[PDB]
Amino acid sequence: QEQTYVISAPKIFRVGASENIVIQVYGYTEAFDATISIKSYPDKKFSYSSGHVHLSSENKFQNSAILTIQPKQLPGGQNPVSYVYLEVVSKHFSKSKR
Amino acid sequence: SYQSINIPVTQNMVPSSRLLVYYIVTGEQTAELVSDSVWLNIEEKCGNQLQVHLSPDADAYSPGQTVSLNMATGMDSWVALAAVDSAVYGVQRGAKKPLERVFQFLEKSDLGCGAGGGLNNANVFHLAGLTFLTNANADDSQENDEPCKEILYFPESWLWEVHLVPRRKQLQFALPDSLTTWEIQGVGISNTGIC
Amino acid sequence: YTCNEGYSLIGNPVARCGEDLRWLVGEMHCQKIACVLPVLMDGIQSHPQ
Amino acid sequence: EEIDHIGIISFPDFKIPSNPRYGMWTIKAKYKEDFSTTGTAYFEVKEYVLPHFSVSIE
Amino acid sequence: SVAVYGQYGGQPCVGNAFETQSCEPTRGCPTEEGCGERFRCFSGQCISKS
Repeated sequence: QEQTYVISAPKIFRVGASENIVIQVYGYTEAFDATISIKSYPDKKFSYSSGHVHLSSENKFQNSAILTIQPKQLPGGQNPVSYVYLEVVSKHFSKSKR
Repeated sequence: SYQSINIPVTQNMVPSSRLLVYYIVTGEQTAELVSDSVWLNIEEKCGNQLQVHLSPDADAYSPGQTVSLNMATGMDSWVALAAVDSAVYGVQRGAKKPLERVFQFLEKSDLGCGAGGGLNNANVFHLAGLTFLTNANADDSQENDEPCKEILYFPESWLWEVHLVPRRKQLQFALPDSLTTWEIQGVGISNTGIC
Repeated sequence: YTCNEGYSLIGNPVARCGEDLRWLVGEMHCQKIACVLPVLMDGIQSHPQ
Repeated sequence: EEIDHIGIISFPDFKIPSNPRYGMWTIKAKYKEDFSTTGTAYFEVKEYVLPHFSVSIE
Repeated sequence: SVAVYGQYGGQPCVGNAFETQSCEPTRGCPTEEGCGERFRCFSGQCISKS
């Protein structure tokens, strides 16, 4: 289990806030790219924001995306959105958390 | 041994910032995320460094005296001004100045609680106000948003206005006829924030 | 979007690159941040015009 | 309601009603459409005359 | 593959059925997920902490 990652994020996303999401990976030497994405929940269909991030020893395999949830893109109405998927996708891993 | 965190405490850090340090160690075969954090108390300071003063400085003025006022700033700014008589606050025992607590109120935005540390990596991140996705055998789903609450002419008012200060401005105006200490207070605003 | 100095953006500030490969825009417009002489009863003269 | 252009929302002057209930009034502020962001302030309405001097009891 | 199966005591095909080449990979090696809140057995299997 040498190849590993951490994506770290605010405990709670503020709507309309510009939120800076940072990623570190370990046990990698070939430079590779990942995308960190904010997607509708549970269906993951609509994407509120996405950030391509490149990882290399040139970055010491560290980077961040600035991602935001513009308030009109939420469906709104009587039931406001309580939860949203944060996602990361790469050649090596894919994960999402509510 | 490791490079220290040698960094400028830039203006964005005021009034408070939190430092979290972390690594993953692969162990023999199983990774572990190791982290620690500390609350860093920062000097309360404005980004505009805005200052306001009476250019004809005097210990006391006479009623109706014409005066000049200067607003000076490190950058171009809006400023609101207002004047209020001190007997007004004298009316109510324990009256509050409306711009009191502004930094402590801004601090209520901070998602963390406690001064740092934690029972665990997950606990460290949660108390730091973060969450994390990792395969390194830890998850923040162990914890929840508990209510953590640990401790770390004779007008009454005039000059109620807003002005642009293109780095500098000068105003000229007449005092009222009342006798008192007038408290003149103002708030600078720009894309650099409040002062 | 953001409007020039002395302006502000009205409507939804946001545009999106749609799957049509073209910009959707939020019906937005830049209002100038200024007053104007209102419809006075008799067009009364303004001295610092 | 008022529209901000500066960060400084100079609302119209609120005329106190012609017969108020005396005591602690409250002002609440919200962004109209899309945020909670609820601000609050209090003010007291009373028949009073300004004190002519402070008494401080220590 | 075998083109003709040996039969009735005829000789089996000699040598290996496979060969290997080095490449430059187009695809990344998938990483393990962790155990998260689950206990991790040394092999990497996960079980309930209970």
